[PDB]
Amino acid sequence: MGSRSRLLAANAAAAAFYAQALQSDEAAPARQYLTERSFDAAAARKFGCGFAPSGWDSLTKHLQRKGFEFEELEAAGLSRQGRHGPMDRFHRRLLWPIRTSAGEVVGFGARRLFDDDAMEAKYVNTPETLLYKKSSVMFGIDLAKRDIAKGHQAVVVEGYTDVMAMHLAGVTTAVASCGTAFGGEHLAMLRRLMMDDSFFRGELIYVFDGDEAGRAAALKAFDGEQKLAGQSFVAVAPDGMDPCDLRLKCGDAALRDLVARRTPLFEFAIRAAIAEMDLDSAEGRVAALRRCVPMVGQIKDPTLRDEYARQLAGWVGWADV
Amino acid sequence: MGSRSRLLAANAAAAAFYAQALQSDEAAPARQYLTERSFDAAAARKFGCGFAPSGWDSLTKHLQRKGFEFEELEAAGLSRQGRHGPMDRFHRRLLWPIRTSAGEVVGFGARRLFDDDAMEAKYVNTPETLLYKKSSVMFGIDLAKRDIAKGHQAVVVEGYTDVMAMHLAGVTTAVASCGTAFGGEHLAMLRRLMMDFFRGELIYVFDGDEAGRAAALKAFDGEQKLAGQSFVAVAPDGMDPCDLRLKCGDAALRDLVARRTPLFEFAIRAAIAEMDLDSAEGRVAALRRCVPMVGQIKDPTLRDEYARQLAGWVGWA
DNA sequence: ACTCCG
DNA sequence: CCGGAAG
Repeated sequence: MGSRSRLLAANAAAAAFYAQALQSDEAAPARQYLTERSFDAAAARKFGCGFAPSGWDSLTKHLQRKGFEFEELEAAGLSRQGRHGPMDRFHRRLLWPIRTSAGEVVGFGARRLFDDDAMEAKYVNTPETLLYKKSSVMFGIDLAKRDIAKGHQAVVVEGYTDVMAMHLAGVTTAVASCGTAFGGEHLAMLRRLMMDDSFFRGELIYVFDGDEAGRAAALKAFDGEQKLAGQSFVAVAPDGMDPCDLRLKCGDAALRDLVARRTPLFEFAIRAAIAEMDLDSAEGRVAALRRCVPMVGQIKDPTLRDEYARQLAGWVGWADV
Repeated sequence: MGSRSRLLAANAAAAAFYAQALQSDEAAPARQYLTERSFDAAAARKFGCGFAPSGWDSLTKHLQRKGFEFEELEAAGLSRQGRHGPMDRFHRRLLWPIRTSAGEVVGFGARRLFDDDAMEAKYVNTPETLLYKKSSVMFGIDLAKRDIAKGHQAVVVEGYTDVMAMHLAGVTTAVASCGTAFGGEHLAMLRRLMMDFFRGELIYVFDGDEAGRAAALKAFDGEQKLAGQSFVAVAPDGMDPCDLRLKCGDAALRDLVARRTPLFEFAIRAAIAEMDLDSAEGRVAALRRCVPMVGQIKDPTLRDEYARQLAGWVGWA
């Protein structure tokens, strides 16, 4: 009673219930959200997509009949303390079940679909429980687990629909931060899977939406450098778009090649600084070096710093590229 | 009395005596030898180079005066009992001290300088003492210990003079298996240093000759998952790292190490080099001989990488 | 493997 | 009245 093995059965029973409810009459805008961005019902079923019904306690009552006591459901982040009996957490929202590496269901990410929705946020997730650890949790991990270790690659993307779009386009290494910013436990988790024989060898690709978001991620490459900055990479979609919207406009090939034709994390940052530079005659040419040999100076890896110093003169214009 | 700290004291005092002896009259061939390949006195002082004097027992007496019993000096591998009294191990030679990673002298490596030298062998070493362990001992480790950990790169030259050259040229990760060839306990030490950050390269540097390919047929056989992180640089023909610095310069050695071939790539393209490859009949025979090699690669992702490139290496098939 | 020159 | 290498 009220232990991991029980609570994972509740979330599994809930996943089934929410996946059942996706096919109802009132779940029309939920299915339309998916098909609007090229996600058919077979894709929705692969990622466990679901709908949260509109009533007070449509889930709580369903699980209470299946045998689950309320205190277990409260602990699993499905039901909650109400006035006239217990009530549900999620209402009138498109759901994505969030699984572990093992494929055990730990929580849900719920998207808004209605203007009269009482909940403010565009996305809301399961609260902190014994099962659901926001800071370590990642969407897509159950599917990607084997492909990231085999391939020695991981593609980090922003949202839920970005992970679906990547997986359907062949990029099965794709995962998402899921509720908050990408962080240390997420890296630690991903890094552990790519390890072989007590050595890390793979590559760590970060996809971004718009340009400044990625420039505002490359900046922080130099912040600590304890991470695998040498094995980190950046991919930015053509001016404006993100992986989901890129798939609609230009098809599954554009995603495969966005990942393929990427840039190293330090390179992207350095060249971003040269991009915003005058570079005509010697005036702005020296102003480039002035500003971004400090950037090279900050690189702690001497093998890697020597490589960027070699190429620095060429990129600004004073040497042959 | 014959303890570990006693034998360290004896060896350090011996390295001091031998270093003083290098500035003497009879040590002129040793001073020339070093300076003849661009190692000045400042370099010689950095690595602690020294001359073993000519007589029967100049060191042995010198240490006995300082306090050291003969029994300790025999355990330290410095002296040995002759019939008319104690006598030195080394005579009339250029010595390099060999140290622990901390910087403590455990033994000595000694080169022949004269045609009338007692010992005809090219290099003498200290025997298996309580400190000196041939299988784990490495010249240049004291100087590189830090830099291989920071840089995540270890460079394995052959000779004593190659370690010297590399370090003066800026390759401060260079190291050398003195006495014996490079081995298991050396790898296990260098692998350890580079862990404490995850990854780590490991570059081997041979002369421009068949020595590299023979030590290399041994690239496939064992599981050896450090073979992904192994690399092989090789200079212009005939030249060790010491000779390369004489001809070309300090920049040539840096770039030799920086322009390195991976161990599997080196092994494949070595077999490609000894093949017809001009006619279309020649390309097929090459492709036939060196897919078994790509098949011997146990790692599947690494195997497929080398298969892709194989079409290119064999003159576009 | 027991019996010439630094 | 040597120690290494000769064999």
